[PDB]
Amino acid sequence: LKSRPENLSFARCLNTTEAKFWQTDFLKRHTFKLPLLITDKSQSCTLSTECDTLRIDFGIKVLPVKESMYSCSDYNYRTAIYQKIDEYIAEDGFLTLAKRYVNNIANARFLWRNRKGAEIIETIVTIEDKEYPSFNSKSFNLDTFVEDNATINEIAQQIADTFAGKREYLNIYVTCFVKIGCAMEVYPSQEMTFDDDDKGKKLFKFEGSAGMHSQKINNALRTIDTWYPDYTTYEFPIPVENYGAARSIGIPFRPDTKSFYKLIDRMILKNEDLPIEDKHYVMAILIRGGMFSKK
Amino acid sequence: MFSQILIIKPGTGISPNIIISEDIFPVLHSLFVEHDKKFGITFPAYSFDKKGHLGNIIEVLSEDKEALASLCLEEHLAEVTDYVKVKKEITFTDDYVLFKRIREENQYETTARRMRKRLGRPLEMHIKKKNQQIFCHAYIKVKSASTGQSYNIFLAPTDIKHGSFSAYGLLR
Amino acid sequence: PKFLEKNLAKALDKEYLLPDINIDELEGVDNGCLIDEALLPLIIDEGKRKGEGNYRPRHLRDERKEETVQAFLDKYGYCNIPVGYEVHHIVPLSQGGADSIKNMIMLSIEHHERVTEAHASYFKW
Amino acid sequence: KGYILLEKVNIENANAFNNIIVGIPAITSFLGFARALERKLNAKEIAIRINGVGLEFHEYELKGYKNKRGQYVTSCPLPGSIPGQNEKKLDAHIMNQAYIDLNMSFLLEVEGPHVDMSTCKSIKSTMETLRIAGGIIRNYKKIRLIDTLADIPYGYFLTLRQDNLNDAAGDDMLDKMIHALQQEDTLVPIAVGFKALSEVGHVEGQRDPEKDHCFVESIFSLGGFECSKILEDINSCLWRYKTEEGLYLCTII
RNA sequence: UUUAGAAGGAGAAGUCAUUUAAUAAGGCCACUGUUAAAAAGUGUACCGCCGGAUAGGCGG
Repeated sequence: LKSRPENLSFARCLNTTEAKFWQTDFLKRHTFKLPLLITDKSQSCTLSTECDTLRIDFGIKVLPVKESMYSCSDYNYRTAIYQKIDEYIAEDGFLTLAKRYVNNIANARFLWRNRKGAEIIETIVTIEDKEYPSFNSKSFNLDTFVEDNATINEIAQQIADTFAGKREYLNIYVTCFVKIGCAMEVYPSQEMTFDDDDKGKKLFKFEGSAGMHSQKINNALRTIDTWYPDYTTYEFPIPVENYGAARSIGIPFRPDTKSFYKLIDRMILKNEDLPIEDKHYVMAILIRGGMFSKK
Repeated sequence: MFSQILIIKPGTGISPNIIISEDIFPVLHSLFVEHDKKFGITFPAYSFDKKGHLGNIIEVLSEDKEALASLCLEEHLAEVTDYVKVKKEITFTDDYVLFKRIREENQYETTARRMRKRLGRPLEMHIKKKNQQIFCHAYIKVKSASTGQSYNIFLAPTDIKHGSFSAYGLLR
Repeated sequence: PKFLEKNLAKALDKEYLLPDINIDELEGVDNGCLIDEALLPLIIDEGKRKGEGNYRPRHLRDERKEETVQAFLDKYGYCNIPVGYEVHHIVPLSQGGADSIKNMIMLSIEHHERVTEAHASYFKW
Repeated sequence: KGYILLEKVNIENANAFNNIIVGIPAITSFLGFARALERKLNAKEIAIRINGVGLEFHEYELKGYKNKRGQYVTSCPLPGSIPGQNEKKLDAHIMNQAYIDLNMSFLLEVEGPHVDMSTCKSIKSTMETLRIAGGIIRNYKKIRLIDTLADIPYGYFLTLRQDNLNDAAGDDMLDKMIHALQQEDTLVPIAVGFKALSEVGHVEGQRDPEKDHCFVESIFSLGGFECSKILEDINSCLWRYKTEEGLYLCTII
């Protein structure tokens, strides 16, 4: 082994669908839905002065990490990284990362601005038509990851065993209820504009109702990195990225030696061991996927 | 000058000025109306650059320590503690920057309103550019409780360390 | 060497374009600053009309000189660029514009953005 | 020591004709210009001395046109009254001449105590009074100090090529020039200096009655062009004066 | 201090007349485009009052 190969890439191990919004009364919410439409002129979205609760439905598919390696020109490099994944599964079965991701489901981080100031936020997780007891997501703060909730543990266990290749796949469907005043504004994600003269803000429709991009929801789920070198200075988790960038704070949290590129080079090419927290970060980026070729 | 520090938490996925305009600033305004406008506001991380930014930190200011302590900010901001952090200490300080509401706001539409009460192009143009000078500063969206009108309070820093505050904690 | 012979192509590459409008006569410009929004299509069209086909590569372009900006500000009595404004070249320097007082205009940041976006769209920057 | 660049000077009607050559002026013309600039600066007590010159061509136009057969035809100014026995007549004799317009940048190698921007400004205030090879300096972009070969703007330096001339087919020196030029199309002949035709002395009619005098023949050689992006040592283009027992020579060392 | 120093190139003008470019033709065979992205930026203001006021200030 001498360098990253000329092509190297990983498919998303944690696939996420787009989200479709729905509208409900909160009492009898378990039996009723209306499609939430978008209003033109700058577009905006609100509940229809009658219902007091939006609903969000979206799906997750988990794939085994060992099989997600999409292309790799060096057979020796493929063999080495497969072996290192087996080694990591021997250290722990991805369970810590799975618990962090399931926390980022339970804490309703995926709501983004829609989380702000809602009266109640209930979240339901469905797996193979088993429906799990609803998370009172208000009880989870955004700064700490809960290790001991039995529902989180069971979901995280099934996700972790899926990452380890003890399952072929795991289809997870998520449902969320957010209770807000009768015509409180709702914030679906915006579309890009390609410098058309109609620069006015446009909102993402999905099947003609409002929706959120899959990017936003996945990036919310990826907010699990607390291992970056001076976390003690800032204490907030960042979205996992190759340089640990963030869109709110311009300073990248992982330039140079703690970057993904350097840590992979050290782990694979030099065959160095490294701390468990940085191993978690490396496998978290393998879960994310990317291109990791030679520069 | 006594002071207490409010920090908007980074990494929440919400622009800090949204938390200011919707949660912190109306609560502070309510307290200042309730407690006779004794208090100021300052923005330690303020920077002007090309467009004014408040930064993620607010400090409430007071001439009296017990007056500021009586506001009990930790108890009123409780339900927003997922993204608003309150420092437990009150600090005396000789270093602070007061801010003022900018002495012109929207002369364009205000003059249109006044002609509806009572534009010539050179007037309209100059007022347009006076507006565009104002619009580069920092600003907070406010909806008036007493009238329901929604408007942007434009803010500017000043070196004047003492004087009477407004209902929004700005130097009058 | 024959490639170093003077020719009209080389000579025109060292002569520079100016706009035809006068910022001292446009109603809606005062003290060198665009005061009326309504003239923006004229400034955009002047940039377009002059710029077409007159691309200059970077080593042949005019340098933007702080002396030119200062002399522009001096003509209208500013010490500095006023708060919230930027000095713009009516004909872009990449498209033949001279770095001269006669080519400058001062715009508000949002109007500057709009004109810049229009010219970038037209010249395919 | 230091290096001053005179950047993109425009010269009108440089004297283009030498006894054997039409085109690029004699090298001695440029170095004598540099010496005149030294004398002008020294007379102001700036005390600079200029030990060598680097000549970089950017544009040229020989005063003339191309025949359909591609050859140039040289222009003349209509001559005015020439002194001597026939000076009164309205029509005056036409002698051999040619004129070239140049766009050129001069590298100077300089000694001085205060080599800085003030002496650049002094060169700026001085250079307006001088000529280059009898040509008039119309314009120039800038005068500045430089430190590295990355500072020179893109152009082509002229350098000596004695090697190619000596290595040419050995029949005769004029045949060596002819064969070299016929083998190496990018090289050009140039006038380099002067050979004493008589021993140093004083004679009647001198420009100055008190500085020692020689009759001379022009010396010619072969030179060639090097891109400034391709130069490696700055010294490879610095023309300097040399004297050898009756040879008066520009050369590169 | 430079093959130094100096230069008015000028006036005027019929290019015209005429014309068959045609005849003929296999472009074909094979193929993995591919992994990964917060659209942000509070987009934005409002309605009155004092002031002859275009000037210049105000509350919400």
